[PDB]
Amino acid sequence: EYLQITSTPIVVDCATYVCNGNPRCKNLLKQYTSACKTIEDALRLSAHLETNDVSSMLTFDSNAFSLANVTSFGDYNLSSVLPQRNIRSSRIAGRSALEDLLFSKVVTSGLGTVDVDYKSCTKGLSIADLACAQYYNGIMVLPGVADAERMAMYTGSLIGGMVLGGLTSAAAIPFSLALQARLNYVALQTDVLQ
Amino acid sequence: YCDSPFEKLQCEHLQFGLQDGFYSANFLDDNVLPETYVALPIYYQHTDINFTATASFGGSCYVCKPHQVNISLNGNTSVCVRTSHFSIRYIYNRVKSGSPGDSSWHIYLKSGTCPFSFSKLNNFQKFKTICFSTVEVPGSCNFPLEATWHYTSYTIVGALYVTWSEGNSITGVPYPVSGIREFSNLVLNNCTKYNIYDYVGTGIIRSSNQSLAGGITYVSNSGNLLGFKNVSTGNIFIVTPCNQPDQVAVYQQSIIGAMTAVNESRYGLQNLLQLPNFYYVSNGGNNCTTAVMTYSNFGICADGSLIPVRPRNSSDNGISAIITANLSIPSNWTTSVQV
Amino acid sequence: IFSIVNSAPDGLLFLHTVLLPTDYKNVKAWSGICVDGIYGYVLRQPNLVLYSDNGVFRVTSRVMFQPRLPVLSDFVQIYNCNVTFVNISRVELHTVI
Amino acid sequence: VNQQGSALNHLTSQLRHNFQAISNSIQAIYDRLDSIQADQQVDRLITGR
Amino acid sequence: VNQQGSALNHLTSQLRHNFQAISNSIQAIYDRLDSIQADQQVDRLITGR
Ligand SMILES: *[C@@H]1O[C@H](CO)[C@@H](O[C@@H]2O[C@H](CO)[C@@H](O[C@@H]3O[C@H](CO[C@H]4O[C@H](CO)[C@@H](O)[C@H](O[C@H]5O[C@H](CO)[C@@H](O)[C@H](O)[C@@H]5O)[C@@H]4O)[C@@H](O)[C@H](O[C@H]4O[C@H](CO)[C@@H](O)[C@H](O)[C@@H]4O[C@H]4O[C@H](CO)[C@@H](O)[C@H](O)[C@@H]4O[C@H]4O[C@H](CO)[C@@H](O)[C@H](O)[C@@H]4O)[C@@H]3O)[C@H](O)[C@H]2NC(C)=O)[C@H](O)[C@H]1NC(C)=O
Ligand SMILES: *[C@@H]1O[C@H](CO)[C@@H](O[C@@H]2O[C@H](CO)[C@@H](O[C@@H]3O[C@H](CO[C@H]4O[C@H](CO)[C@@H](O)[C@H](O)[C@@H]4O)[C@@H](O)[C@H](O[C@H]4O[C@H](CO[C@H]5O[C@H](CO)[C@@H](O)[C@H](O)[C@@H]5O)[C@@H](O)[C@H](O[C@H]5O[C@H](CO)[C@@H](O)[C@H](O)[C@@H]5O)[C@@H]4O)[C@@H]3O)[C@H](O)[C@H]2NC(C)=O)[C@H](O)[C@H]1NC(C)=O
Ligand SMILES: *[C@@H]1O[C@H](CO)[C@@H](O[C@@H]2O[C@H](CO)[C@@H](O[C@@H]3O[C@H](CO[C@H]4O[C@H](CO)[C@@H](O)[C@H](O)[C@@H]4O)[C@@H](O)[C@H](O[C@H]4O[C@H](CO[C@H]5O[C@H](CO)[C@@H](O)[C@H](O)[C@@H]5O)[C@@H](O)[C@H](O[C@H]5O[C@H](CO)[C@@H](O)[C@H](O)[C@@H]5O)[C@@H]4O)[C@@H]3O)[C@H](O)[C@H]2NC(C)=O)[C@H](O)[C@H]1NC(C)=O
Ligand SMILES: *[C@@H]1O[C@H](CO)[C@@H](O[C@@H]2O[C@H](CO)[C@@H](O[C@@H]3O[C@H](CO[C@H]4O[C@H](CO)[C@@H](O)[C@H](O)[C@@H]4O)[C@@H](O)[C@H](O[C@H]4O[C@H](CO[C@H]5O[C@H](CO)[C@@H](O)[C@H](O)[C@@H]5O)[C@@H](O)[C@H](O[C@H]5O[C@H](CO)[C@@H](O)[C@H](O)[C@@H]5O)[C@@H]4O)[C@@H]3O)[C@H](O)[C@H]2NC(C)=O)[C@H](O)[C@H]1NC(C)=O
Ligand SMILES: *[C@@H]1O[C@H](CO)[C@@H](O[C@@H]2O[C@H](CO)[C@@H](O[C@@H]3O[C@H](CO[C@H]4O[C@H](CO[C@H]5O[C@H](CO)[C@@H](O)[C@H](O)[C@@H]5O)[C@@H](O)[C@H](O[C@H]5O[C@H](CO)[C@@H](O)[C@H](O)[C@@H]5O)[C@@H]4O)[C@@H](O)[C@H](O[C@H]4O[C@H](CO)[C@@H](O)[C@H](O)[C@@H]4O)[C@@H]3O)[C@H](O)[C@H]2NC(C)=O)[C@H](O)[C@H]1NC(C)=O
Ligand SMILES: *[C@@H]1O[C@H](CO)[C@@H](O[C@@H]2O[C@H](CO)[C@@H](O[C@@H]3O[C@H](CO[C@H]4O[C@H](CO[C@H]5O[C@H](CO)[C@@H](O)[C@H](O)[C@@H]5O)[C@@H](O)[C@H](O[C@H]5O[C@H](CO)[C@@H](O)[C@H](O)[C@@H]5O)[C@@H]4O)[C@@H](O)[C@H](O[C@H]4O[C@H](CO)[C@@H](O)[C@H](O)[C@@H]4O)[C@@H]3O)[C@H](O)[C@H]2NC(C)=O)[C@H](O)[C@H]1NC(C)=O
Ligand SMILES: *[C@@H]1O[C@H](CO)[C@@H](O[C@@H]2O[C@H](CO)[C@@H](O[C@@H]3O[C@H](CO[C@H]4O[C@H](CO[C@H]5O[C@H](CO)[C@@H](O)[C@H](O)[C@@H]5O)[C@@H](O)[C@H](O[C@H]5O[C@H](CO)[C@@H](O)[C@H](O)[C@@H]5O)[C@@H]4O)[C@@H](O)[C@H](O[C@H]4O[C@H](CO)[C@@H](O)[C@H](O)[C@@H]4O)[C@@H]3O)[C@H](O)[C@H]2NC(C)=O)[C@H](O)[C@H]1NC(C)=O
Ligand SMILES: *[C@@H]1O[C@H](CO)[C@@H](O[C@@H]2O[C@H](CO)[C@@H](O)[C@H](O)[C@H]2NC(C)=O)[C@H](O)[C@H]1NC(C)=O
Repeated sequence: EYLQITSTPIVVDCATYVCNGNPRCKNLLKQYTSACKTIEDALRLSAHLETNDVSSMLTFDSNAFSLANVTSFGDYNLSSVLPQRNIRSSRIAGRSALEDLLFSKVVTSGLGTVDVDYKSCTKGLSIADLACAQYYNGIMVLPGVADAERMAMYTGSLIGGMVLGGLTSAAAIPFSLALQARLNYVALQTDVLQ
Repeated sequence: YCDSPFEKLQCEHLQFGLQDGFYSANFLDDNVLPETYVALPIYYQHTDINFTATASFGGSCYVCKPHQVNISLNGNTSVCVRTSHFSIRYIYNRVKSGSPGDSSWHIYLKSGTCPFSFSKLNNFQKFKTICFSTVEVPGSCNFPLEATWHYTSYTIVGALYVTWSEGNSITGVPYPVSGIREFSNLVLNNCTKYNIYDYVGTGIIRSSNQSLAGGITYVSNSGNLLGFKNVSTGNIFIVTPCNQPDQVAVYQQSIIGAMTAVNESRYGLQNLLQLPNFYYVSNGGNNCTTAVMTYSNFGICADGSLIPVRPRNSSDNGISAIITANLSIPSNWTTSVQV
Repeated sequence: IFSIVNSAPDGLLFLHTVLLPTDYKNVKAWSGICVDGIYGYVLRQPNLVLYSDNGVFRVTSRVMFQPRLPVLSDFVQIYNCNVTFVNISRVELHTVI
Repeated sequence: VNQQGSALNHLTSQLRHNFQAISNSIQAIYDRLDSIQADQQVDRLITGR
Repeated sequence: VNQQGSALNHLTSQLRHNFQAISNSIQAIYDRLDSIQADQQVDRLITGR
């Protein structure tokens, strides 16, 4: 099942979109000084409110994170879900083995809403891209809060919480036993051998 | 006074004193720019048109009306163009009496009913036929003529009658360049005012080398140019505007930092970082350990330095399981209230 | 536990009341009693813990710590005795129940 | 993703429509008429945008 | 409360913008032109409002 939790923030510029950098519009927009003063803030207020709520749910745990390894899941081959550990960079955890297959499908075809870099739209030497074609009209796309790392620290702290039984400080019960406690909820198992 | 880098933000937003937060800033500058012109191939042919006006004064009263005024086009009463380029002027003769007694009288053209202006006809405006004249003919707009003594009392003296018809054959020229065989011009590497294949705007034109076959004009989906191509060769060119907006942060009636897109210093700030998708320019230290402002994925603190945002710590213990081991069961309790 | 309601500008303001643990206790749990190697007993309700400290057996909950004494009305017959049980003969069953 | 793309594609496409004026590019309006007559044309685009 | 206030503050502020007419006050329009010519002006404000 799929659910949507956030969208992309858009911040627009009044004086550039209204007219392309002519130094004569600004003598006429002064009479409309309250016309678009109420647009930039009306957008940036919601853009700021979104991050105060998205970042309030993405918690993180340290002990439960360390139990997300493939060696602590019995004989259930779940290795295509757990996050990848080493990327040879300054990242604690990267995308999982399944998220890459999802991102290979659609997001590469957006071309105008994801991880655009504005360091290249001001050097020429090539025909402007679609993303840089809108930056000349004042439309800017802010980066999101949930990057590749935080989503790999919040999800991994939930996947690793299943094997964390009610033992002492940091003991981990085998995963073959974590289902015996979730089956007695339905009906009491009266078979000695599993 | 609008001189200081911070005194301009107030001077731009029409406000005495500003709040705290992020503000948009893009300071334009009025100046004079060179002009470039590129058009489809055609030969060159020119003509010149004067517009003179002589006068005499002193009949019975001076400040009332001039004694006599003459209007003539090149000495004729009607002259028009069979050629492909033209340019028109306006000449007032002040050496009528030898001694320049015309110092008091000011004579100039007004704005008539035509949908253009006399002083902007020399620009790259395109028509089919014009046929100026100094006498009344049916179906023709006109420019009045005015005479005044030290700007006290105005009066109307004569007029200039002009006809036209929409077309794409006759083009005006600022001045008659002589010795050329195909009128063209191109200025590179800094801002100009181009007129390229019936496109008007501003920007910087640079050279490049790309392998593309097809059209000679690549426009965006909003009517703006992005690059054209010289027809007698294969080289193309790139056109970009030369004023990009920025984002300024204001805190305690001062500028803390900015997030520009140009790799250089900015409005009074010196240091320069390099974020994954833009540049950051500030002049603070790197020892701040606090936060006062928040943005997408980082927090600008009091002096300008950047500080990454950290997640929230929270630990939990899972459900108990049926096993012969040592368990932990809560013993003492306390209460709390949430809203 | 409970909640309280109060009014506000065109809306309501709730006041929840919850509990939070402070101290924990360590318990030596078990998993059932196997008498004479073949007959076995387990707790019927899946929310009870059978444990024994220094020779005495008691039954408590899993959410709070409310010890009491075990009674025969809490055990069912789970025959064939998984190995990790308590070894005890039927002549001495009264010392645990 | 398609719905997100289409919203911006529609916004950036309304600069082509010149309103009841001479043209949709302001540098052309200020290149033909004088200063006293271009102010009645520029505002027609300003109000639409 | 801020959002509720801003909506009315925006609605009451659109009476200032005169459309393609002489002025933004109808009494001024009827004070200058005659009856046969002010009807082509008043409707330009009526349709906008
Ligand atoms: C209606 O008329 C239209 C106008 O003419 C016409 O569209 C045009 O179609 C031609 C097809 O011939 C396009 O030609 C370009 O040719 C480039 C040169 O390479 C090819 O052409 C040579 C001569 O024909 C061949 O000899 C050559 O083979 C040689 O080279 C090979 C490689 O070196 C070598 O392996 C061979 O052995 C041999 O030695 C080769 O066949 C070519 O580079 C160019 O590439 C386009 O396609 C590539 C793949 O998609 C892209 O990587 C490249 O960037 C170009 O794609 C762009 O344009 C596409 C169509 O518009 C878009 O779908 C792409 O996304 C991309 O658009 C981006 O870039 C644009 C600027 O380029 C930009 O404006 C966009 O916004 C976007 O950012 C291409 O094949 C010619 O380019 C077409 N015109 C335009 C304007 O694109 C159309 O076909 C006619 N309609 C019908 C029904 O016929
Ligand atoms: C489009 O336009 C852009 C710019 O507008 C072009 O970019 C420039 O292209 C020039 C070449 O056309 C580049 O010139 C290089 O100059 C180097 C020496 O310069 C140094 O010294 C001078 C003083 O003498 C100094 O002023 C300067 O600053 C430098 O310090 C040359 O060494 C170099 O040639 C080298 O490479 C070529 C082939 O290059 C191959 O590999 C490239 C990647 O490395 C690849 O991009 C190429 O396409 C190509 O596949 C090679 O032939 C040279 O010598 C070999 O052959 C000899 C035998 O003849 C053999 O003895 C030797 O051992 C080598 O095997 C040499 O290795 C360049 O000529 C200039 O630097 C570029 N500018 C920039 C900013 O990049 C661009 O080329 C144009 N075209 C395209 C398609 O983009
Ligand atoms: C945004 O813009 C900023 C600029 O504001 C960019 O930052 C600079 O980026 C440069 C390239 O990325 C950095 O490297 C410098 O490059 C200079 C130019 O060389 C290039 O261009 C020439 C053509 O002009 C080309 O031929 C060449 O191949 C390069 O491509 C270099 O001059 C400069 O050298 C500096 O340092 C040396 C000594 O450095 C050595 O010794 C140091 C200890 O002293 C040691 O720490 C170093 O690691 C190194 O081992 C110095 O000799 C140079 O010249 C000085 O001395 C001579 C006399 O000796 C004197 O005549 C001269 O005037 C100088 O005083 C020179 O100082 C670098 O290699 C550069 O470091 C960046 N600048 C800063 C402040 O970080 C930025 O890259 C841009 N961003 C983007 C994305 O493009
Ligand atoms: C469930 O709970 C019950 C009770 O609630 C647990 O029963 C208790 O389990 C404890 C184990 O943690 C027992 O403590 C051990 O006591 C040993 C001594 O007992 C002997 O003597 C008594 C009489 O006094 C006698 O009755 C008994 O039968 C024995 O003969 C200690 O030796 C032992 O210490 C061991 O562990 C420490 C740990 O030190 C650090 O090192 C760890 C890494 O190895 C580190 O991870 C730890 O965190 C810790 O910081 C170690 O230092 C000791 O080393 C000594 O000995 C070596 C030689 O072996 C020597 O070289 C070195 O210098 C030291 O001198 C040693 O290895 C325990 O403290 C306790 O007695 C039990 N009590 C009861 C009533 O049963 C039960 O275990 C729990 N079950 C589970 C699964 O958790
Ligand atoms: C789930 O749990 C598993 C648990 O196994 C975990 O996998 C382990 O992950 C850790 C990551 O921390 C790995 O630890 C790494 O070890 C590297 C050392 O191994 C390399 O170097 C060996 C030679 O080093 C010897 O000699 C030097 C002196 O030169 C000495 O200091 C060393 O201590 C050591 O004695 C080399 O033999 C070895 O090659 C083995 O493997 C190959 C196949 O790959 C095989 O062909 C060989 O025959 C040999 O068996 C290997 O090349 C170490 O480099 C690395 O980082 C250290 O060094 C850097 C500097 O480079 C330091 O900055 C850093 O702090 C470290 O000190 C790291 O410590 C461990 O190897 C994994 N084990 C296994 C079995 O995979 C998973 O990650 C867990 N999963 C999740 C999701 O968490
Ligand atoms: C704006 O345009 C107007 C229109 O052109 C222009 O007015 C001309 O101004 C020039 C300036 O000098 C005049 O040029 C002179 O012309 C003399 C010939 O004049 C003829 O007409 C005389 C009568 O005309 C007046 O009276 C009638 C009413 O009767 C009135 O409607 C007219 O408007 C005008 O006011 C007439 O008397 C005269 O007769 C002379 O010549 C005959 C021989 O032909 C002789 O027999 C007579 O006895 C008498 O002498 C003639 O018929 C001309 O003589 C004069 O010559 C000068 O130069 C010579 C050297 O070559 C000198 O030796 C001599 O002394 C003179 O200085 C001169 O050329 C022209 O006549 C005006 N046009 C008209 C229609 O009158 C304005 O100037 C323009 N505005 C400005 C600022 O310049
Ligand atoms: C990054 O940021 C951090 C923090 O922002 C920064 O740490 C600062 O470092 C600078 C320079 O190293 C410190 O400035 C110096 O402070 C010296 C004294 O500080 C120590 O002593 C304090 C008490 O001393 C007073 O009282 C005693 C009697 O009790 C008396 O004898 C002394 O003379 C003096 O009057 C002590 O409270 C303080 O501890 C701080 O930190 C702890 C936590 O570690 C905290 O719990 C405390 O409450 C307190 O905040 C500290 O241990 C001072 O002597 C020295 O003076 C020099 O300069 C003057 C000119 O100004 C000269 O005249 C003089 O001769 C000396 O040359 C100087 O002022 C500053 O105090 C630190 N700030 C903090 C908060 O610790 C790092 O340096 C930054 N950079 C890096 C790379 O980390
Ligand atoms: C004022 O004086 C002027 C000339 O002194 C009179 O008008 C002109 O008189 C000259 C005489 O040489 C004629 O050639 C012109 O044709 C006259 N001009 C006009 C327009 O008739 C004028 O009549 C005098 N009286 C006034 C102006 O009331």
